[PDB]
Amino acid sequence: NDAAELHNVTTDLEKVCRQLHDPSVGLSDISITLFSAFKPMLAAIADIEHIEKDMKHQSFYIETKLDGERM
DNA sequence: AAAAACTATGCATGCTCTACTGCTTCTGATCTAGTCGACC
Ligand SMILES: *OP(=O)(O)OC[C@H]1O[C@@H](n2cnc3c(N)ncnc32)[C@H](O)[C@@H]1O
Repeated sequence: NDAAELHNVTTDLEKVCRQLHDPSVGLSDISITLFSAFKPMLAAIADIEHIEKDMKHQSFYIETKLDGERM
C-alpha cells in the first residue's frame, strides 16, 4: 500500500522489499532517515499572472535560480 | 740387390661456430573516432 512512499524516503529497493514484505504488516511512520537518499522536491511551471493565487495571498520568498547539480 | 710394410702429407667433405643481411611476423606506443553515465 505504501511502497512508493517508503521507496521515495529511502531510495533503495532492497529495504522496501525486506521491510514491506507482509501485505498486512505495514510501517507506522516513514520519513527521511540518515544515510538514506530521498527524492528531492522539484518545482512545477510557474504562472506569470496567478502567483498570488498560487501563494494563497501571503508573503513569499524569491531567489535567483542556480545552474549546477542538485545534491 | 730387390720386394713389401710403415709413415708423411694433402686435398677434399661435411659439420660447426660465427657472423652478416634480408624478409616475415609479433609486440608495444601513440593517435583518432566512437561510446557510455551523470547531470541539466
Ligand atoms: O529545471 P529544473 O526543474 O531541473 O530546475 C529545478 C532544479 O534546480 C534546482 N535548483 C536550482 N537553483 C535552485 C535554488 N536557488 N534553490 C533551490 N533549488 C534550485 C532544484 O533544486 C531542482 O533540482
